[PDB]
Amino acid sequence: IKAKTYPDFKEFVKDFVANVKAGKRYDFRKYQEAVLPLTYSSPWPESDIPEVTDFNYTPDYTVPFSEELLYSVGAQMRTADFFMDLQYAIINGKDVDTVYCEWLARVKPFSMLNAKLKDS
Amino acid sequence: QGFTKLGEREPLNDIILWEEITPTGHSRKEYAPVASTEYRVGEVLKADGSKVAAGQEAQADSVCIVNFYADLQLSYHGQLKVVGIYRDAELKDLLKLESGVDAAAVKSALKAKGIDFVPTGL
Amino acid sequence: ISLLDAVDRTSRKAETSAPERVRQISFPMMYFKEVESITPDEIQGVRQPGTANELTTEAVVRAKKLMKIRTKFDITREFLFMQALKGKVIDANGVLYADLYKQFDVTKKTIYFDLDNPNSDIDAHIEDLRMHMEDEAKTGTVINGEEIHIVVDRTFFSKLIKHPKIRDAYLAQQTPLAWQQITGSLRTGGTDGVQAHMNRFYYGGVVFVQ
Amino acid sequence: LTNSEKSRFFLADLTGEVQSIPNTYGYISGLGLFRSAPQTQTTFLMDLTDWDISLLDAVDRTSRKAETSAPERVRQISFPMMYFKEVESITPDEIQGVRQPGTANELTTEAVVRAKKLMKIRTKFDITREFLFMQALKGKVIDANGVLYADLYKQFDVTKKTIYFDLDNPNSDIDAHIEDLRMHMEDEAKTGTVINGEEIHIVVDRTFFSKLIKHPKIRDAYLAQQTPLAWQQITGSLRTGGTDGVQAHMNRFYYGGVVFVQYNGKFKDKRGKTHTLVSIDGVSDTNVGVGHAFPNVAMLGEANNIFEVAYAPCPKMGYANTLGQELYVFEYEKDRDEGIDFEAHSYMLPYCTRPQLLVDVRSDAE
Amino acid sequence: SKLIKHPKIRDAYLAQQTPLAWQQITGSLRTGGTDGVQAHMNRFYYGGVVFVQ
Amino acid sequence: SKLIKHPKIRDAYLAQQTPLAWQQITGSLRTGGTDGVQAHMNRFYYGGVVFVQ
Amino acid sequence: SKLIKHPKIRDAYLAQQTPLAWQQITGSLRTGGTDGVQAHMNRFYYGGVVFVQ
Repeated sequence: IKAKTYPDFKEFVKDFVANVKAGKRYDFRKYQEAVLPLTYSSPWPESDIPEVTDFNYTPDYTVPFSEELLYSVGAQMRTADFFMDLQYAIINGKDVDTVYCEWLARVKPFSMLNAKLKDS
Repeated sequence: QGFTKLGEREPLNDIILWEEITPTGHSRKEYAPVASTEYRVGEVLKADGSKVAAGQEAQADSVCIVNFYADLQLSYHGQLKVVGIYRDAELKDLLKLESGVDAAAVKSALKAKGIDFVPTGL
Repeated sequence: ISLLDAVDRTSRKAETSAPERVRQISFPMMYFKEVESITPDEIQGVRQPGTANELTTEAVVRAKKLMKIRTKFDITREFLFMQALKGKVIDANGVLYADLYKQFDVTKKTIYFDLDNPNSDIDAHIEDLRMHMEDEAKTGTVINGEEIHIVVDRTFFSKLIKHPKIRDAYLAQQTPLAWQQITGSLRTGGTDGVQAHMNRFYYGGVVFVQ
Repeated sequence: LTNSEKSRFFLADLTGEVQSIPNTYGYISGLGLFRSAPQTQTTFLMDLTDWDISLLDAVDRTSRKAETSAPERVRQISFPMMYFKEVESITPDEIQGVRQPGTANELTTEAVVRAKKLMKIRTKFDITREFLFMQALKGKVIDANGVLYADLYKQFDVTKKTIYFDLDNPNSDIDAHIEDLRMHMEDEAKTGTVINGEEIHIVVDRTFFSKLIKHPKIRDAYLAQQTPLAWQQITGSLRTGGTDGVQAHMNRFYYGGVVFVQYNGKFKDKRGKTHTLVSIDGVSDTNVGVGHAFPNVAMLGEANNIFEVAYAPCPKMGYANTLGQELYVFEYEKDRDEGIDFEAHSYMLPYCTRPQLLVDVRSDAE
Repeated sequence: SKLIKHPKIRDAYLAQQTPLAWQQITGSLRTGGTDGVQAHMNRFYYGGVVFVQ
Repeated sequence: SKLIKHPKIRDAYLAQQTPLAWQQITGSLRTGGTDGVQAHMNRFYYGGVVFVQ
Repeated sequence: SKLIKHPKIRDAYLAQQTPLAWQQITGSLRTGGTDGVQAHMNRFYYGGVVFVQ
C-alpha cells in the first residue's frame, strides 16, 4: 500500500479489505504513528504500509462480537488493533459491508472504529 | 375511551362585506325552508330554496346567510325562515358548494345578478 | 393567516381574512380514597421497638399512620404526574382516564435516536426535537427549543453516553474542563427521593437526565 | 359554570381556553437593513452615472501622438410601487347571541372583536412586509400572486451571481467558494471606496446548513482545535444570536471570516401554496441547499446605503401629496347602525440600488 | 491490573491533560496509604469511586 | 487556494495549537493592507515566507 | 530533506506542543549560522544532537 494513494479513509479501507481478501496481510502495531495520517479526511496512508509474510495473530477475545459487528457499538480500541481484528474476521470467513467511520474524530493511538460484517 | 369531543361552532354570519342598505331589505330574500334540509352560512340557494346541485349552476339565486336546522323547524336566531343575499352586494369568498358544483359558473351567475366576491385570505 | 396580494390603487380592490375556528373539549377526573383506623389494642401493652420496657404511645401510632397515608398519596400523585407527562393518563390498574392526543386531535411525536447505529446523526435528532418544540407550539410568542426536560431511563442513558459520535467528540475535546463527563462522576446535580445526585449529561445544549 | 354534556339540568366547569396563533417570521424586518424612505409622489426616479478606465498605450515621442478617454455615461430609471388594501367589517349579528370563547356565560362585545380584527390585519401586513423584504433581497421583487413589479437586474443592467458550494463532494474547496463570494462584493461594488468583503450576511435554509456543518473538512478542522469556539460548535449549542419571530435563537455557524445563519421563514398565500423565504425560484430538488448573501449595513457605509423602502400616501380625500406611512387604518361606520367598516392601506416598494451585491448560494455542483 | 489495563479505562485518561491523568497513566499510581507492609497503597480514580488494591 | 488546500500544509498546521494555527486554518485569513479595492489581502505564513494573494 | 520529513520524527514533533516543535514543523528551519553565501544555515534538533545542512 503506497503512501497517500487514497484521498480519504473511506476509499482507503475499501481496498484494504480487498487486499486482505486477496491473501495480503498487514501488521503495523509497532510503528503505528508512522503510517496513520491524522484526521480521516487526509490522504491515506501517511507512509507506505509494508506487507508481511508471518501474520500469526490470535487475539485474547472473540473478535466477531455479534454476527454483524466487529465490536460492540461504542467500543474503543487501539487503531492498529482494529485492523488486526478486522483482518482476523476476513480470514475466518466474515465479509465486510460498511466500515463505521462517518463521525469519528481520532485516528491516533485509540479510535472508535467498527465494521458491519456479513457471511461468506 | 378518553376523548369526549363536545362539538364545533357553526360559522358566523360575517360573509357580508357591503350591501345596498335600504329601509327595507335590499339584496335580501326570504325562502320557505325545504323540508328536511339543513342550511348554513355560505351555501348557494336556488329560486325555490334548495341548494345548487351539479349541472345547474346557471340558476344560482342567492347565498344563504343563516344557520337553519332542519330538525326543529327553526334557525340559529330563532327565525323560522331562510334569508339569503340575492341582489347586488359583496361577500367574502367563503362558499359551501355541493359535489360536482363548478365554482366559476355559480360565481359568474351571481356576478350577473350583481353579487361580487372579495378574495379572502387563508 | 395568509399573504397579501398587490392591488391596483385606482381600481380600489381589496383583500379579506377568513374567520377563526372554535371547538370544545371535556375531561373526566379520577377519585381515590384510603381508610385507616386506630383501636386501643395496638397501643395497649405493646412495647416500642428498640426500647427495653417503654410502651408505645397513641400519638406515635397516629403520626405513623398519618405519615404513611400522606406518603402513599404522594407517591401515587407522582406516578399520575409522570403518566400525564406521557400523554395518556392511565391508572395503576390500567384504566384509561384521559387520552390527550386523541382529545386534542394531534399525533404523538417520537424521535428514534438509533443509538445502536455507530454512524447515526445525534445532532440531527436533537435538532428535530428542538424544531418540534418550536414550530408545533403555536403559542404565538417567541419560543426557545433548549428549555426541555429530557428524562430517560438507565438503558437509554448508557447507550447515549458511549455512542461514537458523542464519546469521540468529548474525548477529542481537550482542556474542556468537562472531562468530568468522560472521566469524572456523572452524578452532577439533582435529587429524587432516594438518590442524592442523578445522572445528567450535557450535549448539544440539552441535558439528558436519568 | 356551564351546561354539562348530555344534560341541560346539571352543570360542569369551563376552566379556560387554549389558542393556536400561527407562526410569524420577522428576521429580515428586525435586521434593520431597509432604511425607511417616506415618499410624496407615486413614482421616484434615479440617476445612474458611471465611467471606465483603461491602460495607456506607448506612443513615440518624435511623432507627437497621444490618447484620449471616453466621456461619462448618465442614465435615468423609474420605479413603480405596490399598493396593498385590506377590508374587514363588523356586524351586529356576529356579536348578538354569540358566546365569548373561554368564558361560561358572558357575551362577546364590539371591543374584543375589533381588537382581534385589527391585530390580525397588522400581523398580515407585517408578514407581507417581511416577505417583500426577502424578495427584494433576492434581487427580484415578485408579488405573492406572482406579478413582476421591479426586476433590479434588468433595470440596472447587471447579471445575477450564484455560487455552487458543492457540499456533497467531500473534496470540495469550501474555502475557495467562500473566498469567491467574499471577493465578488469587493470587485463588483464599484463604489470608489475600499470594500471589506467579510462584512456580509449569509442566510441559508435548513438543508444547506445541515450539509455545511456536517462536511468532513469543516468538522475535521474544528475537531482538532482547543479553542472555546470549536468546543461550542462541535459539542455545544449551535444557536447563538437569534430573536427570530418564532425561535428565540437562530442557528449560525462560524467557519471563515463569514457566518452562516439558518432562516426557516415561510408563509402561505390565499391559493394555499407555501412561500419559503430562503428559496430559489425554479429549484425544488429537495436535496439541494440554497442561500442568499447580501452586503452588511456596515460595508459600504451609511453614506452609500443600498437597502431602502419607499412609502407613498394612500388615495384618500385628505392624504394627497403627503409623506408616506407604514400603514393607514380607517374607521367607517355603516349607515342605519348596520355595522363598522375597516380599511388598511400600505403603498410601498423595497429595492436595492446595487443588485450585483446580492449573491445567491447553492449546495449542489454546477 | 485488569481494570487499569482495560482499553476504555486507559483511553479515558490517555487523551486527558489533567495532572491526574498524567499521574495515573505514567506516574507511580501508588498514591497514599499504608497497609502495614508497604509504604504506599496503590489507588485508582475513575469517577466518584476509588479503587484500592 | 490550492496552496492553502494542500493536505501536507493543512495537516502540518492542523496539529499546531497556536493562535496562528487557529487563524490560518478555518480562520479569517485576510491579514494585510489594501490594494485599492479590498480592505485586506490574503496572506499565508509558512516556512518563514509569506504568500500574498 | 529526507530526515526532517521522516514519519517517525515528523509525527513525534507534531504530537508535542512546544515552541520548538512549531518552529521546526511549520516555522523557518534556518535558525542561525552564517555560511559565506547563506545568511542562515539549516539546523534541526531531534535528539541531543543537531543536524546542520
